[PDB]
Amino acid sequence: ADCCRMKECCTDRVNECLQRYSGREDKFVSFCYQEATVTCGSFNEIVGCCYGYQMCMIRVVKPNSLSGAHEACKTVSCGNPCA
Amino acid sequence: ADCCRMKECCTDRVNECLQRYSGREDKFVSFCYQEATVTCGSFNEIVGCCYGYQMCMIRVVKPNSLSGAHEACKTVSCGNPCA
Ligand SMILES: [Zn+2]
Ligand SMILES: [Zn+2]
Repeated sequence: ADCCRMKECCTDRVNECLQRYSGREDKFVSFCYQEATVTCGSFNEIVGCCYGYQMCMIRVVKPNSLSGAHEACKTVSCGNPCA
Repeated sequence: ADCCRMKECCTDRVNECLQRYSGREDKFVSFCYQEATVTCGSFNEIVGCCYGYQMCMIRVVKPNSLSGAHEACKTVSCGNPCA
């Protein structure tokens, strides 16, 4: 229904999901992103609920460093939601 | 300093603190709120960084129910920051 609510939900669910993987969070970024786009919905299933956020998190997230990644990536641009 | 940025930092940090307490998160809500106001600061040490949120989380946080509590409580009214 709304791309902006979708973003908010996407970043928050990814972060909450990644806190179940402590020590291993870098391995589960994509797992958590997939779960988040199912939960929050998306306008393109492949793109997901915020693509830019997934890329930022893949680049920044390192083991036992999750919070820093949340603060670094949460305001990043999502990019084209459609393609 | 910005009360609104304070609130955002507060609810996020409380949420992140409580995730170290899986299964027992209800015992640590006030603990985590205090940790959060240390990180995020406050305008009244006794009130903390978002009073309304602390009340909501104390009420709604149950073991293994944290995500449900965050989603419902994060945008809640903080009340008077001064007293
Ligand atoms: Zn955070
Ligand atoms: Zn949440």
